[PDB]
Amino acid sequence: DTKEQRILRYVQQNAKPGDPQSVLEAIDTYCTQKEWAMNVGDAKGQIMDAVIREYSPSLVLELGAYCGYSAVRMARLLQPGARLLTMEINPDCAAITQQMLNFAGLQDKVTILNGASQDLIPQLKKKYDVDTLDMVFLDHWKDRYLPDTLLLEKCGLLRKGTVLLADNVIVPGTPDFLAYVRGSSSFECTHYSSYLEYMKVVDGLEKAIYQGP
Ligand SMILES: Cc1nc(COc2cccc(Cl)c2)sc1-c1ccn[nH]1
Repeated sequence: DTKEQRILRYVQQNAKPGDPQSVLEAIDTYCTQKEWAMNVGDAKGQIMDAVIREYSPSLVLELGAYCGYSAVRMARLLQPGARLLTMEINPDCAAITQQMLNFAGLQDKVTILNGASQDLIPQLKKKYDVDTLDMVFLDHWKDRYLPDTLLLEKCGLLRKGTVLLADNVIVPGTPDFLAYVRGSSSFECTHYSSYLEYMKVVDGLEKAIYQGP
């Protein structure tokens, strides 16, 4: 069985149905006590939460779902009528994430898209009825942060004010991405330091607000 299936069983056995907070605490507990996961963090969590609250986005795109932790985290803070589109390359993780969202009661706010970001991004306008995105959360393969940012721009999916939030930009690391957004007059960047408790290393997230062409 997969790590994601194990985390879901722990959630089903320990968390309270329909309670996103309880689902997040269960996942935090499992990952701290039993099996580490890169996408889970409570302190990376507070940073994500603060950004969602500040910008109250109506349409969020997430790259990388995994067990669905970050989808639960964001979707619980979205307003009635707001939508999260989350893209996941692995069909098993896509299935776990749907089950996690159903358990949390957040199914009505989230659409899971199965496939690779570079295949799905150019389809968002025609197939999924997107005009522009209010926010994008980058948490997929690190080597794809920069090409996918350039693709989102090129496909006309970013508007002036669209918030990009990129996780793990220090470890594993994303130096081409950071150089591009911090150097470009098309972006306004803020860095958020984030400690990785298990490995005992400083990481971070980058917030990059698109300014238009
Ligand atoms: C949503 C997504 N798109 C990705 C990039 O897709 C591909 C697929 C084949 C080759 C290349 Cl370079 C890229 S990785 C990925 C991901 C990570 C974890 N969950 N989801």
